[PDB]
Amino acid sequence: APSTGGVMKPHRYRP
Amino acid sequence: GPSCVMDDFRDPQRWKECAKQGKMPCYFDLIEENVYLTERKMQCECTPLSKDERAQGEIACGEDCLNRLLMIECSSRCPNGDYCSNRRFQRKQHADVEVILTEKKGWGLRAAKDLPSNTFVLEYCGEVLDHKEFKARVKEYARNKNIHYYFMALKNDEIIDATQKGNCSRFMNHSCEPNCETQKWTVNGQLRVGFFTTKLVPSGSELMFDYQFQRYGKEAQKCFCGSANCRGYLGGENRVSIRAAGGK
Ligand SMILES: C[S@@+](CC[C@H](N)C(=O)[O-])C[C@H]1O[C@@H](n2cnc3c(N)ncnc32)[C@H](O)[C@@H]1O
Ligand SMILES: [Zn+2]
Ligand SMILES: [Zn+2]
Ligand SMILES: [Zn+2]
Repeated sequence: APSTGGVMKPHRYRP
Repeated sequence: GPSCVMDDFRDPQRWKECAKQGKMPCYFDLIEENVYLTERKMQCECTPLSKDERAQGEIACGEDCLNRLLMIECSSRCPNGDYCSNRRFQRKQHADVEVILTEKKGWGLRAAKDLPSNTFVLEYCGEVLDHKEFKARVKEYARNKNIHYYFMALKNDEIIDATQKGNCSRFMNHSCEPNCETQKWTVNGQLRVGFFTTKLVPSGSELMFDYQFQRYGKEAQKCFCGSANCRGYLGGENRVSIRAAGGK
């Protein structure tokens, strides 16, 4: 039950 | 706030003394290229520049290089040899940046000179994990009560983890109005992630990317970017599963 954590996802800047 | 230059991390004992005094970030294993946790680790068509063209300031393998247009770096066998300006990752042709302590995000990266738009900052290096490795680290980092997360999706189930081993790219914070972006480049048939400026970043400005964070944790981290369009949290409104965040 991780209270914190995640994965950064690569993407090109568009807006 | 304290600041340190990239060359301060090349001295383990000075760095460890600075880190006891809060003058540098906590120690991490400094690496120059990705290391694969388990053993699982093309000429362009540019006409060679003459010696006189090089003296005139002409660029070798510039905007019209077929390798550069496909986000592929040239090798030592490039028709432009030593002149090749398309080997930034291999040659470590980093932007001039400093590691700075921010008010509430931990350490961060700042421009030490004005950085033009589309400038290579640094490669996001780390330990490349498979999904089994990613899950074992998810459990450990949750067990240790780590604040900072350093997992970057690379391809399919593969993740670059800069928690224990990496370089100064692991200091780049998130912004909802970013001035950097990731780009996936191929070097020797291997995929690598680098940070590139998205605009003219004036000297002294913090460098940040839009993490587009896939949060698996129960509690969302508040975002302190301060932008007008701030999403409020790293990871937005919805929580994703450990399997989905990990690229499956
Ligand atoms: C890849 S690390 C960046 C370097 C980190 N600040 C450090 O001190 O090592 C990402 C972590 O920095 C913090 N962080 C980055 N950007 C943030 C932001 N806009 N608001 C709040 N925390 C942020 C969070 O703890 C996040 O998990
Ligand atoms: Zn070329
Ligand atoms: Zn080249
Ligand atoms: Zn924000």
